[PDB]
Amino acid sequence: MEVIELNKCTSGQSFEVILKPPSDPSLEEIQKKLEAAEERRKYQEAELLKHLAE
Amino acid sequence: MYTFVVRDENSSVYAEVSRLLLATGQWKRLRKDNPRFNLMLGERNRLPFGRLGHEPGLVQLVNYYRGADKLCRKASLVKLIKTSPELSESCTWFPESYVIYPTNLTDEREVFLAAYNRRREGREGNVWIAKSSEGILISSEASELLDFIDEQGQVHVIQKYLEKPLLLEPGHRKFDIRSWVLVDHLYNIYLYREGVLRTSSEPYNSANFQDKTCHLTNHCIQKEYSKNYGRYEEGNEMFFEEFNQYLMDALNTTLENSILLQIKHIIRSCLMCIEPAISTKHLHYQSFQLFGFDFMVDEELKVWLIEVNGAPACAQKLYAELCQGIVDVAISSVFPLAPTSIFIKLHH
Amino acid sequence: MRECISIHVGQAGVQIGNACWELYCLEHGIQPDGQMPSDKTIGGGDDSFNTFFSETGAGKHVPRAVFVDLEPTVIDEVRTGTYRQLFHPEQLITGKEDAANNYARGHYTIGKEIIDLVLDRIRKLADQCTGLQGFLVFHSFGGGTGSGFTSLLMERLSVDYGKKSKLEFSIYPAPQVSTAVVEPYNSILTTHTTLEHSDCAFMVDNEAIYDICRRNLDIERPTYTNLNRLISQIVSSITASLRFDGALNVDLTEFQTNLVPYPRIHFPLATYAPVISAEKAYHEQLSVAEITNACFEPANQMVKCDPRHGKYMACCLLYRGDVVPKDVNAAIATIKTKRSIQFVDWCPTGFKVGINYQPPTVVPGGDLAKVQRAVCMLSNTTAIAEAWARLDHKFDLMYAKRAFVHWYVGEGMEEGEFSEAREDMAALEKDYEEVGVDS
Amino acid sequence: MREIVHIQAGQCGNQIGAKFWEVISDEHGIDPTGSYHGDSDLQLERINVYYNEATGNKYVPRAILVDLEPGTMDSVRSGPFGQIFRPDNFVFGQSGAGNNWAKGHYTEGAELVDSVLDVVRKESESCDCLQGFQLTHSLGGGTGSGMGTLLISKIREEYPDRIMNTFSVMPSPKVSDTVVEPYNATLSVHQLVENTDETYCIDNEALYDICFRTLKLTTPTYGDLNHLVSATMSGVTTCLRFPGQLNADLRKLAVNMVPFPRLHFFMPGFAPLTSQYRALTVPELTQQMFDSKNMMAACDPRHGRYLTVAAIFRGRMSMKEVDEQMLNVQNKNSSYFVEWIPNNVKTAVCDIPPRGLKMSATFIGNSTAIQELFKRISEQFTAMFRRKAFLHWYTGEGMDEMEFTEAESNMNDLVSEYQQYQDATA
Ligand SMILES: C=C1C[C@H](C)C[C@@H]2CC=C[C@@H](C/C=C\C(=O)O[C@H]([C@@H](O)/C=C/[C@@H]3CC(C)=CCO3)C[C@@H]3O[C@H]3[C@@H](O)C1)O2
Ligand SMILES: Nc1nc2c(ncn2[C@@H]2O[C@H](COP(=O)(O)OP(=O)(O)OP(=O)(O)O)[C@@H](O)[C@H]2O)c(=O)[nH]1
Ligand SMILES: Nc1ncnc2c1ncn2[C@@H]1O[C@H](COP(=O)(O)OP(=O)(O)CP(=O)(O)O)[C@@H](O)[C@H]1O
Ligand SMILES: Nc1nc2c(ncn2[C@@H]2O[C@H](COP(=O)(O)OP(=O)(O)O)[C@@H](O)[C@H]2O)c(=O)[nH]1
Ligand SMILES: [Ca+2]
Ligand SMILES: [Ca+2]
Ligand SMILES: [Ca+2]
Ligand SMILES: [Mg+2]
Ligand SMILES: [Mg+2]
Ligand SMILES: [Mg+2]
Repeated sequence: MEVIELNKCTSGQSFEVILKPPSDPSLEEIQKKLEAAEERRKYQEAELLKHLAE
Repeated sequence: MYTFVVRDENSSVYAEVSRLLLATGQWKRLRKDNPRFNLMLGERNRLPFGRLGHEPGLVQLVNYYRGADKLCRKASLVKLIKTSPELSESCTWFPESYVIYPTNLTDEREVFLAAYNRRREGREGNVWIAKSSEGILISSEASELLDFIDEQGQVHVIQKYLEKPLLLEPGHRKFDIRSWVLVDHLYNIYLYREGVLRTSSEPYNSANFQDKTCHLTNHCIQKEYSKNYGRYEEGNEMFFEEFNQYLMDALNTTLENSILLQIKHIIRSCLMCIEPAISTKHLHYQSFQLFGFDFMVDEELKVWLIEVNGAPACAQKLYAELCQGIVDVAISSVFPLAPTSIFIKLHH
Repeated sequence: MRECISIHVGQAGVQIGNACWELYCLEHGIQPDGQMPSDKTIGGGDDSFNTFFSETGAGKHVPRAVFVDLEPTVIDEVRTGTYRQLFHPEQLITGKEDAANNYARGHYTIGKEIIDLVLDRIRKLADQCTGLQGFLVFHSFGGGTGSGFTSLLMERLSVDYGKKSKLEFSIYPAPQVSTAVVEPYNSILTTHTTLEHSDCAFMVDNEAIYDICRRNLDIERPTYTNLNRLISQIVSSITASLRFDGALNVDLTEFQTNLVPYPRIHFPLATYAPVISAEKAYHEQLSVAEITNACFEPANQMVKCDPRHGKYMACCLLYRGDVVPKDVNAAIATIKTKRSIQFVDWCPTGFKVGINYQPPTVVPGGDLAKVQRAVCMLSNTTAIAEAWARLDHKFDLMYAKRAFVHWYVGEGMEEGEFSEAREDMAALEKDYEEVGVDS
Repeated sequence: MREIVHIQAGQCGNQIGAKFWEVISDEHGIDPTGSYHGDSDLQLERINVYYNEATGNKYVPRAILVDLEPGTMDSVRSGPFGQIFRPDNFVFGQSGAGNNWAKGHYTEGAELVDSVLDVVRKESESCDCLQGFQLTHSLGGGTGSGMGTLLISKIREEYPDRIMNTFSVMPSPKVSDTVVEPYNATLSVHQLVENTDETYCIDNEALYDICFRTLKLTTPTYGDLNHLVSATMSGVTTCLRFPGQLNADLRKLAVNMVPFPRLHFFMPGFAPLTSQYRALTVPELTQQMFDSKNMMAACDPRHGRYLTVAAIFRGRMSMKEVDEQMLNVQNKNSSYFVEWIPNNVKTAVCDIPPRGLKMSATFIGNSTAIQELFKRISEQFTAMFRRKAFLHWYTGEGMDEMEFTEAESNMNDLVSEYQQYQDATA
């Protein structure tokens, strides 16, 4: 075991012990997504209102 | 009413275990994918261990130890034995073995070759055997050994062939010993008191390794390739009472002293070695497993471990007794129903 | 000093947020009315705690937090509760009606209508930051707001603050306390959409916490309050390094560099000890060796799974209390030659260790005993993929029949997003198998 | 996510509805004059879901009463809690509907529907945040069935994103008023399949059988039947009316209960059946509530499988015992729960018990066995329709046979859809 990067302050200590060495959508694209979903909601509702109208 | 599911159709052992549970009037079988089970009889490959033990209000149990494959895979067994301080060196009961990798789709060889050379110019028998987890080569030349592993394309192990086996008389015939071991959820280790010898029906040879019928003691092989199969004993299978009588009559000893002591020691060493890695003591689900240990006995009455089977079958004569034992010890221990034990307890 | 803004989304995120700030105030000596006698620099400072608390000329210490929920029930508890005076009204944002356990409802339908109001309240907080480092986002996987709104919020946070780090504390769903049969859908949908936007995420399985509360606190039937006080201890030990003087995990970027070598594989397992009930008068104090050993017991993990059958990529020990480096290295020595701790080949086998001398603070009258030393281990182990497998399986069972799918489609979501989210998780499961399994 | 608007239509609808309000008014500590006189705050925390705040700090049911004759409503108004209803909320005609779906839906009903809608609008517009509507009615008469479903269609048109919920009484030859009940019921089911989110199927055959061979009543009256309905309704609305985190609003309930939009017809149950002294144990509540004998729809749950179940336990008891027993009931009968909807049984607990009981439990199941009910109705429908018997009552109101053929086809499709998921496996 090797202890390294040992750091001490009044609050506490930190260190590292090694045991063995080794061997995005734009703002526009998002508003498009929200708007396309809203349009599908609008379309589904319009179909319902059409059905009720008949 | 306890409930359980079945996910291995080929298990003769558990096919009988199931039928026993139904017969209890206190166990109900469910459909494969119904997660509402107390007991899973799992599949041999890619068992969903990660899905076990997350069903509120159900104590759940499976018939396999996750991680036991380390013991039951030929390549893995050799690695486990060489690198485990508990075993490793100063293990005198496992044949000298090496893991060899084919040159096609770490690694050994060479280290193997160095040991080989020692006996070459050492006036000592250099007969080795190649195998992997039909498909076995017994040769005394290193050249045609490796020149066989690459032709197959699978990880192989080359270990020292036991040139001086104990031969049964009459017949001058080889054999191997199968022991069945049941490890319950508490990691008690239970040796079934009944074992079986898988015998050869052909006289043992020393210059003809081509005729692999007096060299390989597999019951599958013996029926297919032997004229005298079943001649000496039914199904090329001798049980413990007979074998004990033989040893007393022929060698003036007992099965327990000459052989079983060593068998018990080896079973304990292997299972206690892997215990920390597979124990389900503080796990959200519990497991048990039935193992098949296969041993060879040399002419000095020294016992050698050949392999461990994780999904063993049984011997017809014994299916009944053993399966009830699994039920009483492994299953009813966890889910009690509302002796003279068939098992010996190897005290971990 | 670099500031951190905490965001609490939905019921789980809000109630947990409320438990954490209660605890933060106890740990820093801040009173319910917002004042800190210990603080000497009135009306401002550059102290470590200031990363989580700003200050007013009247010496009030105010959490850098926004609470967002689509219905007012829970956030109203905050407005009228013990710590009413701590937060400003602007921080607490409530909507009219909730997402009804429907990811699509929280993401598309209601998300669209409230997201700008939320981003703006956050901006007001960001604008009081001299050097904002990023965000800590608390939420459930299973609720409609927790899942759907959070993933939209995360997408937009990446846009408005592309340099900033984002950490998650997520509540993974457990039927023992669960409120919806469609939680697996919500979990996979949110994980898919959030994936590329989260630098490090700490999953807490309600099942694990529930069972810990039962077995260790002897609570017969744990409530959200029991669960949340336990969760906030774990959260505090994770954030304590940003709030107190130290050299380990002092900025959000450190969590990624220390715990996440591969970006998708960003879900470290948290394990905590010791959890002791405040009803047990006589209890023997556990040693450094013992609490450290307890870190490798599944019974103490935030997610039940078996690290023995995975590989480690990173490991961090965060101790609070009477602990010195000597006792830790000794504990690690014995433990290593006793337990199955396999690291991946392309990573060093070792532990980053932090010690804070102040032992854990507990809420007065809570279920947790005070102890002289405690540790939280953060390990990035492939074993946590067991939680993805469970979750993906439940998703598959329902989705094969398209059970409940119409609720989602009816909110404007396309059905293909289901298969898209599920394909992403399948890749995820495969990634874990590649780094952690041999053959 | 707050206020519900209650509508009750026709004779059956108004009689069960009055009782419902009588029962929950008691539970919430509200007197016949609308004045609160309780001893707990739990009974006022969500009081606004069903009541409006009036002058002098008194509570008025958000309830609209509808009929095509005035009889039953006069009786309601002169009933015990008759004074509690908002006088402007009584909407009625004089003609009646003659047990005729066509009259309620197309002719007599059409005439009155706009005035009902005016009242619905006035109640809605007062709502901070309206969650949806609940309608009480029978399917076997004319007003509740025909006008009731007409109202539902009009409400959907005007409030297409609100939840529509019904307590629908299914007709039984065992408790029959006229031979045309199967015609009226089949026409209505067609409407309900398309326009409601949740429908509690209250079967008069079940209510009768329970009264007879469980409560030991030789000759059950509509009063006795309604005692059972009152109790079931109070039970199933408990999670809406008191603090809690499970199925606490109509939309959340619907998301948890309804995996396919057409299959939203629920079989209610409760325990203990009353028409006392020793409270039931938690295990007893559980055993009884799941017993076929405790079901309000005359279908045997053992003849199908549960897609989803919601349970509610009322009183002071161990949440631990409740969880344990509920888990036990599923674990020991897992065959009857579809395995492709994991964890499909949810449970709530409310501290406040119902009147005259220390403990009770209410069951709401979405079971494929409900197909038995629709099949029963379908059979009675076809027996008459094959010979066009009694059709002239309907064609006289301008309907034609094709509409019957379509309602029959749609109900049979509904039956076959249940059979599909009963057979479905993981
Ligand atoms: C005590 C039992 C059976 C076992 C011992 C109890 C077991 C665990 C907990 C509750 C019960 C289920 C409750 C009632 C019940 O089984 O009533 C039966 C009959 O009505 C069967 C109803 C089933 C129950 C379920 C769960 C699904 C399908 O319908 C009617 C039987 O008289 C009831 C009684 O025998 C029920 O199942
Ligand atoms: N640990 C913990 N889990 C919670 C808490 N509140 C809710 N949950 C869990 O969160 C999931 C439900 O999501 P919620 O946070 O309640 O829902 P939401 O985010 O408010 O979204 P909607 O209500 O659908 O709009 C379930 O798995 C609950 O068990 C809490 O206070 N603590
Ligand atoms: N090292 C050795 N020395 C002598 N014989 C050996 C040997 N290794 C293997 N054998 C002999 O020949 C056969 C190989 O059987 P092995 O057990 O290794 O693989 P296997 O495929 O037969 C599975 P099982 O263990 O169930 O028999 C041995 O059983 C035994 O007959
Ligand atoms: N449970 C119950 N059923 C009723 C009641 N009154 C009528 N019914 C049933 O309702 C159907 C008759 O419809 P009804 O409501 O009387 O006619 P409407 O006024 O036109 O809606 C028949 O199936 C009756 O059995 C009642 O008070 N309780
Ligand atoms: Ca300061
Ligand atoms: Ca007229
Ligand atoms: Ca008008
Ligand atoms: Mg083998
Ligand atoms: Mg909510
Ligand atoms: Mg009538």
